[PDB]
Amino acid sequence: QPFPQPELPYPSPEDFVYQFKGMCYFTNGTERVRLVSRSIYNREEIVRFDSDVGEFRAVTLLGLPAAEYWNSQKDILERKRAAVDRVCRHNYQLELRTTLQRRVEPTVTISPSNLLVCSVTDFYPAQIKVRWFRNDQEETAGVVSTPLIRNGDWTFQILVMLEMTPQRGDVYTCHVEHPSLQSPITVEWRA
Amino acid sequence: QPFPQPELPYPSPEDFVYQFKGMCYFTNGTERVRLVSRSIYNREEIVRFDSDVGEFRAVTLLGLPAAEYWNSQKDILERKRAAVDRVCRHNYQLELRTTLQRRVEPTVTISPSNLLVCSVTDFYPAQIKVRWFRNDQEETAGVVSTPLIRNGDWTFQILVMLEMTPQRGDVYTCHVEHPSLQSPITVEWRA
Amino acid sequence: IVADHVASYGVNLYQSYGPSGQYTHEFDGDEQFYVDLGRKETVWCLPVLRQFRFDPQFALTNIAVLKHNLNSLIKRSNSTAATNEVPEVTVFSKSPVTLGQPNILICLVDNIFPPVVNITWLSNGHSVTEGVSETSFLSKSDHSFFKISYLTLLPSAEESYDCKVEHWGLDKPLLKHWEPE
Amino acid sequence: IVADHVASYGVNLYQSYGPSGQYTHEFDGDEQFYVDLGRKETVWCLPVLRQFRFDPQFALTNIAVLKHNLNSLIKRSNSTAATNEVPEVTVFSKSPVTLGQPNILICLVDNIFPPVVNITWLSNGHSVTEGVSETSFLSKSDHSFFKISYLTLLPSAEESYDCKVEHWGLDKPLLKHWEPE
Ligand SMILES: *[C@@H]1O[C@H](CO)[C@@H](O)[C@H](O)[C@H]1NC(C)=O
Repeated sequence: QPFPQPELPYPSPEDFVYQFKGMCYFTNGTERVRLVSRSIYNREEIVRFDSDVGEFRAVTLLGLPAAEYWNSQKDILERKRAAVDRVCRHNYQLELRTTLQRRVEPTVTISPSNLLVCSVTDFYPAQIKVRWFRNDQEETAGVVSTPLIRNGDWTFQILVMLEMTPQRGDVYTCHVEHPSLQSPITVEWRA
Repeated sequence: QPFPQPELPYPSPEDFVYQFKGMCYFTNGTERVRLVSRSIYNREEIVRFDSDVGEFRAVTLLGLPAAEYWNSQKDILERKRAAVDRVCRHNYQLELRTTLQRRVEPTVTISPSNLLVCSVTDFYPAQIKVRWFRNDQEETAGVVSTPLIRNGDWTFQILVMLEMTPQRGDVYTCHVEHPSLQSPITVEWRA
Repeated sequence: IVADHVASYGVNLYQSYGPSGQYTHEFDGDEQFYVDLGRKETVWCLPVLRQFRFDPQFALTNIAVLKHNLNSLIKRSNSTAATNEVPEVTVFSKSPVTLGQPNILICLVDNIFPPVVNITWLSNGHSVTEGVSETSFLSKSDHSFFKISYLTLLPSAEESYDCKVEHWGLDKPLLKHWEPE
Repeated sequence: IVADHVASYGVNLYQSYGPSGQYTHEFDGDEQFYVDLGRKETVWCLPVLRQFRFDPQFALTNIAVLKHNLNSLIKRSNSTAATNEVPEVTVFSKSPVTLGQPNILICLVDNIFPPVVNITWLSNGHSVTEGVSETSFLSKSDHSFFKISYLTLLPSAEESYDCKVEHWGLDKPLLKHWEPE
């Protein structure tokens, strides 16, 4: 007797590709750092070095000859095992001085589209919190937000829409919190 | 001075689709249960009910009229909030008697291909651990394993290959651990 | 979302092409049952589950709701049609190949969208009918589908097979070959 | 893989078609710089990063290793060529649209494989030359790519635009329309 959920009614050229990715994963600053170098044929990862395992491992049969040769050279292995510090942790020190220092305050604009669009644009980093208010009560049921949008120029944007029915004296507020802001930005809209 | 990682040298009809998914997520038995019902237009989820949030929320603008209309019906909201027990937890009791009891012991086979293939086939559930041994030392550098393979008939399989050079008196062992097994399965291979 | 177990109670599908619908329940990525909408009957995939009853009328009524909702969204979206994706096909045997031992060839068709596909088997250039079966369309978290077809066989040195996949995302039918080796 | 930050030091790409190569570094999904392989110079995407030096010879030497490895894998894989995927195109403005205020149209081309694409802009149905720029190929965890093209514009009631995408996964060039409204 499984109980199910109901739905409710609505109101050519040939190409051969090779990739190598020297990736670093950071959690809690440099406390937890993981290095994963990936060798990829077309879209198939064939061999990788994961600093958590400490040796080359073939991901598919295509990568096995590479993994054996590289693992046979202990000089190569020792330099790969040190790369989590020599590359990842070393480069993170540069990021702390640059990319992780980058603070671009968002521009907050409200424009009608019974639908209010609060545009939160040109901000960095990604962490953001946007809320809608009708007077003193937060609006959530009639709110739809886009996902975080990556512009590709080291800025993000996000659009938060609110369906509303204006009354006399109604004040709608878009509330934005961002790490670059000393205090949250609030923008009001009146009919 | 960012330090990079080096790579090492190698040795027509038109179709409109609608989906509704009444999903249940279980952690630690039924202690932590989360219900997410998803309404999808083509491949874009437009509205969902997440029991962690407790109300209908539009994921895209297309879902906003549905989310508002459904949220306006407090009777529907009451029964939706109860669905974690009426649907998810209720059905989990059925799974405890059936799917969660299913134990199919794996079949372990070794066959040469200088490449040894240990096939671990027709097992359930998914949890599995396979190891290779040449004589009594574990082999890892020359090992390549496929991902877990879903057969679709409620069994899994996994193939673990080992590169080797056969010699008399050498014994290769494939070691398999599975929740259905009281003791690990060991299969030997000799040239 | 991270969980020890994930279930769909259930996967509901309706599309304008046909039109056609599908109702299934899934637990940990495997099909528990489907409802034959035409014959109005629940078909259990797992034998231990046959001890249960599931009213096939629930699937029919739910799919009717999906049909109504689809018509509204077709208009509201200004007739935004589905995009044909390129399916990924893999053929492999259920068990290691031993000549003379009954086996099953498995044709996995992944990244299916929209869920309309033809999966057939060829043996020495001829279509095979006996010993062929397939799953329903199985859901994916990115809302595409995958589907698995099976061909029972007795592996021999002179028999080779092909899984033939026709999909709107492929200009020509895709053939993935398999040999007993 | 879950992490507070993810970086690629770096993304190395080489493909037979052309032949062509690419070297970039990425931090949290954005391009830090690319190396112009032809001119042998590092082109920083972020002004604050210009305080650093990166030897462009590393990219040339690395890509040369990729070229050697690619030739070996082409033979060993039995000339297994790349599969053309269907790219997903989305057009949106960088800032809210205000008539008469200079803005930037952004064309996101996702699910690119292989990394060979033509992204061009149309204004009132004719090709645009001035004000067009684009990122490099940006990596994805499934080893496809995405690429972003930019068009500067002055939003007005009498100009409408299209992002035109040419890819082998598309039988016809894909046009995604955008209007100021
Ligand atoms: C890109 O444009 C060039 C010249 O217009 C053309 O030769 C080439 O085939 C195009 N590439 C694709 C992938 O369409």
